[PDB]
Amino acid sequence: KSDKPLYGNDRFEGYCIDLLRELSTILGFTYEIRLVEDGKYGAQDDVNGQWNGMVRELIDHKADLAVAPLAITYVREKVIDFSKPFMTLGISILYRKPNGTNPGVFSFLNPLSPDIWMYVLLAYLGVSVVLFVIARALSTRIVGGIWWFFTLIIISSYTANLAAFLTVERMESPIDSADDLAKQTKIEYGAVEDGATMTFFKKSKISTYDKMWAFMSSRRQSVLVKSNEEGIQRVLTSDYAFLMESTTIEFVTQRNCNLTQIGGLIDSKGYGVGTPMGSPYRDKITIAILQLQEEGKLHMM
Amino acid sequence: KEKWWRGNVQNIGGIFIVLAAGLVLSVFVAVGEFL
Amino acid sequence: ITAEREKVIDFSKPFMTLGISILYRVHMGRKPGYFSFLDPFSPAVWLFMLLAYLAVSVVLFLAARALSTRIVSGVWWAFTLIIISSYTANLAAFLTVQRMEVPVESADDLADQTNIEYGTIHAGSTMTFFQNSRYQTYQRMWNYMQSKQPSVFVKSTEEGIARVLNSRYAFLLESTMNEYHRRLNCNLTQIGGLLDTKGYGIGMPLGSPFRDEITLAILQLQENNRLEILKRKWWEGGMENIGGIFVVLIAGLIIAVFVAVMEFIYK
Amino acid sequence: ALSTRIVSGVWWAFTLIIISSYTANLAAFLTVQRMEVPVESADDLADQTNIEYGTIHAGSTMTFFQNSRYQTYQRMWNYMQSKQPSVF
Repeated sequence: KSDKPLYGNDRFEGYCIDLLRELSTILGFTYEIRLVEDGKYGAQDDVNGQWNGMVRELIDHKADLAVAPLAITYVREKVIDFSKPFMTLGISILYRKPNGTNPGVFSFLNPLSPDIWMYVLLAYLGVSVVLFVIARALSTRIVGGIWWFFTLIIISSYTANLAAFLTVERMESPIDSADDLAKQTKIEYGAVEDGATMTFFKKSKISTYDKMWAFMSSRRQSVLVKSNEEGIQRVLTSDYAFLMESTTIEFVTQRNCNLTQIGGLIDSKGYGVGTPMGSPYRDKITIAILQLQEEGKLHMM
Repeated sequence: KEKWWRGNVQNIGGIFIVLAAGLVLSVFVAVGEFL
Repeated sequence: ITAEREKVIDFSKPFMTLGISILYRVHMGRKPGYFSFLDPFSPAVWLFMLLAYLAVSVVLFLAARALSTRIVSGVWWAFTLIIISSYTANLAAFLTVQRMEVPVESADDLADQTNIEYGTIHAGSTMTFFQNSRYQTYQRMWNYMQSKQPSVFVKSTEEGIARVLNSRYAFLLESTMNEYHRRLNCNLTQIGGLLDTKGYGIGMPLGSPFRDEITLAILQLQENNRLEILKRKWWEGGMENIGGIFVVLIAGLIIAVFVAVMEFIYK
Repeated sequence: ALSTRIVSGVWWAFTLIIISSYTANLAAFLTVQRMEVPVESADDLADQTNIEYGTIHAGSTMTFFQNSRYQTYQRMWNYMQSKQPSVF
């Protein structure tokens, strides 16, 4: 998108355009681009038996090469030939960053470890008891001295530590593990229903994911979300942590800095360039792509 | 050029002196009152 | 399954997904207490301060012979205001610094380090994909690996774990090995993200009749979650710092009980 | 009086926490005041948020920042293309 009108090899830009440019440069090919017909990335159109979309077109051998965010799944590669993966995507958890005022009536007595304040109250009682035992002077002067030193070192330390909290803002607050967003329930382990992450949390059998399936299916009308942008909304407003795809998680988590990642990839999958089943250019593009990832240009891109 | 060139007690002492001066002046003024 | 390896025999899709990540020692906290009471000031200053309290006692006992005393009480108040204010400053310094430092780091931050020591298993694949670099951070890391000449290219992988757990010499190992020797001994720490990528996995022969079917079944075990289950199975697995003051408190209480003995005897 | 003694005690606690926290908070504002590096380096100027890297548009400065290969300068050209609403 720009001001002037153009088309074709100028009509697209971003990641996959640069990937296609470098791939046809080192491959020596003619990048005749075309957007998808049905628009969807597509799937095996299971009711109608066929594949739909980009899988249909490469299944129809119309285009030569499919260079996009397509994901090499074990149903999907039964009708095409995909390479080794361009990037390595996964399901991962997006939550709000530590917001800010996490106040409370503890924040007065926050910056000391609470056992010290408990023993401090104990020592106030004890020093007063020793003063009561002084009633059998230099005793009074020396207990005033030592007790004065004691509260001096406490109050000076507490000031220093409260200074260190108001200039070190290391929040690090929320739950950060897949099991962490599993086991608690004050967070809302939500997702985008009827898609990738819905499947790979649903169909799996890992235990942490099993409890995730429980907390998903319990509030299925409430906690499941419709669109990926709707998931961005539900993690913006409420405490609805979303479980979305890793590339979208990154491309939002360098967009609007209040949202943030939590934990690594739950599962893994391989997105990357694929072609019609039997295409001789496939392993050629594979050698190219592995050279590109060894080049650093893929990571650079 | 980047590659082959770019490699890899008395502080508060003062205020202590102020306390000394004060104590000197004190001895002096006290002897003064005595006289 | 990498570039020049791809040309001879044909590898499948990847089994797991590797990575070049830094294994570092965990920061062992800080130096602990107790007797971190007088820690913020120089020791001789605390000694001369106790001498000054004695000096104030001498000044008052010589004033035992009142405005002349009022002004020395004034100087004493000025002195303890400045010294406890300076105390709170230095303890603010030590706590703000010892919470200020980012103990973990990013990759280029690991390049910028001083006490940390980068390095890989000596003259190998990690040394390869840090050798022929073009990313200037990774390039300068290779420069420092060739530069800090003493022991950066440590030889063996178990010796890599040795140089990690023993001294502040970080290893830069393949992420599968960082998983194994991280979750096998919880003292280590996975510094950084994943500085590259590669996919290890089953490789069949030169263009042979079995790349297709084997890779099909490998993905079939990759998305029916059995590969992850197998992965987890055979792979996976202030306060007393200021405490001292309470000790000084009890000590003074005992000294005062000795003063009590003295007084009762005087009686 | 002991009934007065307790309320004097808690008044003392309240004013001690107030004074101590306020000295901490003024310490915080002053330490972050002096903590910021107002001047910067090259890649620091690349990392900025409130500063806007620019050039006399479509010129020799744009040339020797256009064909860069040093990744700091390269990312600077990326930001020169990126935040185009103001730059150049």
